[PDB]
Amino acid sequence: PNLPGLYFLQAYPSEEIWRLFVDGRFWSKENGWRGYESREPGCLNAALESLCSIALQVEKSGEEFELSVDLIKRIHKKCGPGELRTDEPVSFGIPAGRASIKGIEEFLSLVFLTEGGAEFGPGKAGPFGPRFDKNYFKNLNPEQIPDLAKQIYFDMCKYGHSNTNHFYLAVMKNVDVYLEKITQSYNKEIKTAETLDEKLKIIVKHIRMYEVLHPFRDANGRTFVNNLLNIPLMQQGLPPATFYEPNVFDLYSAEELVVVVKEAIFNTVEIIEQSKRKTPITLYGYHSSLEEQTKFRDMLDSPSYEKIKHMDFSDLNPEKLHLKTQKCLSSLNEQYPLHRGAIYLSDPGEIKLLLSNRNESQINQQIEQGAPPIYVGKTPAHLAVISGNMAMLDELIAKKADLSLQDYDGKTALHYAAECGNMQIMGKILKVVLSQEDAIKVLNIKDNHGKTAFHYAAEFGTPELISAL
Amino acid sequence: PNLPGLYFLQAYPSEEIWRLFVDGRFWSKENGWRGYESREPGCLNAALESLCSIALQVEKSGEEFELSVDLIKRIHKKCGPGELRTDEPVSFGIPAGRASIKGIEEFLSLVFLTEGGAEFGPGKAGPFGPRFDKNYFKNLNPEQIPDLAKQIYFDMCKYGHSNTNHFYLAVMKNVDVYLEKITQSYNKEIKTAETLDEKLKIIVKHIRMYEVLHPFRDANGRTFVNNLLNIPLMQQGLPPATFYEPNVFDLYSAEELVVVVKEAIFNTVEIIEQSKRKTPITLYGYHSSLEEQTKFRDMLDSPSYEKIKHMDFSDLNPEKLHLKTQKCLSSLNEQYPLHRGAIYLSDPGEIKLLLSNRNESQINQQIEQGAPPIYVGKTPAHLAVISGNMAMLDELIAKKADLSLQDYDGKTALHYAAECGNMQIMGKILKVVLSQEDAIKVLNIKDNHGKTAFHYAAEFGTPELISAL
Ligand SMILES: Nc1ccn([C@@H]2O[C@H](COP(=O)(O)O)[C@@H](O)[C@H]2O)c(=O)n1
Ligand SMILES: Nc1ccn([C@@H]2O[C@H](COP(=O)(O)O)[C@@H](O)[C@H]2O)c(=O)n1
Ligand SMILES: C[N+](C)(C)CCOP(=O)(O)O
Ligand SMILES: C[N+](C)(C)CCOP(=O)(O)O
Repeated sequence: PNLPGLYFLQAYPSEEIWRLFVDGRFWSKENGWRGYESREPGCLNAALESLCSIALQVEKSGEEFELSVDLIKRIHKKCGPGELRTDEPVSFGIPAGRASIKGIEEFLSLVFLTEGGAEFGPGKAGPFGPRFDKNYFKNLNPEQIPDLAKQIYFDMCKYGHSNTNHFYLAVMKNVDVYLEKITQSYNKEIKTAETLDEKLKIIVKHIRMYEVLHPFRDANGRTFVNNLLNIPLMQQGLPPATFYEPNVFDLYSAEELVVVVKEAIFNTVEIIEQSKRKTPITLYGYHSSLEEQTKFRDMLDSPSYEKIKHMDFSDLNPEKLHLKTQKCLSSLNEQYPLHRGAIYLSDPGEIKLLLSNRNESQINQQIEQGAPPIYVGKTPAHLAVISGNMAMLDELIAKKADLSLQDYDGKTALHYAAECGNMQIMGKILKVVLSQEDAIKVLNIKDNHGKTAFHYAAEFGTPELISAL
Repeated sequence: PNLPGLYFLQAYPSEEIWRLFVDGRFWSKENGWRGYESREPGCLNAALESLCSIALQVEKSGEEFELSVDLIKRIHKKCGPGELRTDEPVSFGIPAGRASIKGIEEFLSLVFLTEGGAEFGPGKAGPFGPRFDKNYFKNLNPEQIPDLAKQIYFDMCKYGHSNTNHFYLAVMKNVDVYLEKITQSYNKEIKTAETLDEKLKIIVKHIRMYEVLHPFRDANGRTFVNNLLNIPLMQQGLPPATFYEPNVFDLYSAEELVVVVKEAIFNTVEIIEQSKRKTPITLYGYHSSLEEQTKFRDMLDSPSYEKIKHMDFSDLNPEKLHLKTQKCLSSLNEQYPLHRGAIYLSDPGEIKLLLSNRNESQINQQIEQGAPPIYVGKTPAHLAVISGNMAMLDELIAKKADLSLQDYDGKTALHYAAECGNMQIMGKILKVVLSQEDAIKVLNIKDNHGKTAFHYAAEFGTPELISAL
């Protein structure tokens, strides 16, 4: 098999297939996939048809898989206008939450960004694109890049974790040349890499450079991360990626992106395992209603996906394929164990064992920049609340965790409980909060938007439409 | 047609048919019907098969409908053991919430309760039945009944609205005789009654006496109120009854029971109208999930119900049938308008018109004993919260309603928001509560169980099973 990982695409539950396109950050607030589909009707099926039809295209070819700009252009056309930008300006903002100091350093060092005329710096959105107060690619002394990357990062934080102050204007000179150059470097380097980790590092390093060069007018994310990225992953015999936040392939470093991709691959493994074990899938605090599933099942239309669901992987060992991805993802195990536990662990006994002998600093630990986005500035408590992890929240409350701690968005465990509409988790926190003398001060905590937990609670489930009801 | 009201049984939406058996008080907390079915598996279908098979039995008979003890016994057998109690003791407790001063007066005046040896009074549950501190049927001076009925009622309140202090031990002498006597009185009196209101008064008066004489060892409620009661209602060309609390046919008066039955008939009219208008049915704060409906549709098994759904009422005018029930229920219109509005009204404009020119005493009005059970001791605010009436709660908040007022169970609008798990209504109340100086005092309000709103919120959706999860 040219793409042995296609086995995991087949194992992926049909009724949850949208999860490899819809960012996990949206699930709880937008009825899983519904909000993503309403923004661009037809976009889920087109993205699924694009992935499956091109993966089937590579598999049905004797020759060994080689990345090409024709491959990329076909992927863009399918996600839809098939052609590259020439002179067209493309820009976007980047919040602190989608950045890292090591990531900023690397981005400033991309020679094609300096020669291509790309711009990056602090500023404001203007009538025809960003109005830069500064552009870091103007007179950039390469010696100053480590110190400037620290400054840019602290400046992005000053504005707010989820707020956009920094803008990026892509390259407008020789996009076709850079596209071909990135492709050549990939094909040369991938052949060099011997281990799976080396391969992953090469893949993420190239996907990042493809994203940063924003070659298309639209759909760069879906093209490169939700499609392209999954092909070399499957080539390696790995599952495709289910992301919480895929929009990190600009200001994150290649090293930190390996971790981001591994966590995304782990999500797919949890999705498959839960479905196989007849367990109700609960990842990122989202429980799909039967109405949501039936609406998706009736909406689903992808012939190339149907061919993969009935594909013959009899001449392939699923056990060796399973043991290989388990070994590859084992690097995830000893990093922010309380945080990962609050996301993945549901067994009361495993949770109790994990929280044993842990101190006040470990239970209240807020992860710093560089970790995959969901962790940054968050306590295990914030993470239990967003994941619906009642067993973890109970253990944390028993461990005397501080529930008034605000994350980098100014949000407490109470703001997320209100935002997710969880009455039970909200009740547990409020029972705790009111048993302490500063109860009223804690309830009145305003986040970065000057909003209280009860302001969000008051807006929970409020229609997105102009309706009297 | 012998039972023209059968037309309304046909109009009743199949997927909501359980609503004429499951008390509206359970809906929000027990996933509509699920909790009722789990207490006695098979009990919903048996009750539906009993109603439809006997109604079909009366319709398929030339002779005019006459109540008989054979009819009653057949109904009991079908709800299941078909036979009457002889010597067997049957007892139950009655809380203040299921009583009225006028109702207590009438009950003490039932001559068959004195001669039959029934007991009623304050007390405690004992190993073999109640342990009476007093029995009002011992040396009852009929002159003292109005003053004693007031005392009994105030004593039942002292214990708590939803708490049981008063016990009733049914008749153990000549049940067969009283059953026949109640039946004869009914058949004689119904022929006397000329108007629909007179007929209703006779029906409720007799159903009450049948309930109070508890002739069966089990299922007296279902037999007499969910089955028997619906036959003369349909005979009159009226819809069957959908109740919030049917367990009022012991200590409520015949006059107050006409109102209880009219409100129950109005519920059926709202159910039918909402289904006909493709409106999602929301009565008593319960919105059925598609899983709940499909589980009920697959569980539903009643051949006699199937015959009624395809029955031919072509030789009957549905318009005259509709205009007659509208006239009959119009008595409901000018009683506790803010309360009924909080239950039934969803249109922002109608609600705003209704709350115009209303004072502080009208907006904060708590209904007294005698009204149908859902109203007693409740403000329009408590009622909006239990009904999910967001448009009414907004109007009430704008009208400066007091949200800290506790009902006869010691519960505030906040306790019901927590109990119903409504994040949005909870948020609205908390935004209000925190903007006032005594915020903390309001949140810490304990009901009759010494429980806070957040104690209930912490227990919302907690499993009823021994499960680790
Ligand atoms: N319908 C869509 C399409 C894209 N997106 C957002 O855009 C990201 C990918 O960017 P592209 O538009 O470049 O494909 C997604 O991860 C998601 O955050 C969305 O939110 N709804
Ligand atoms: N399965 C059942 C059957 C009856 N009930 C309760 O009993 C009442 C009727 O009493 P019976 O058992 O006499 O029929 C119902 O209105 C309801 O409150 C219940 O809660 N669950
Ligand atoms: C959000 N993003 C910066 C990762 C991709 C946006 O791509 P595009 O839609 O501008 O082409
Ligand atoms: C609850 N109730 C008093 C109206 C009826 C109980 O009847 P039963 O179940 O004791 O026969």
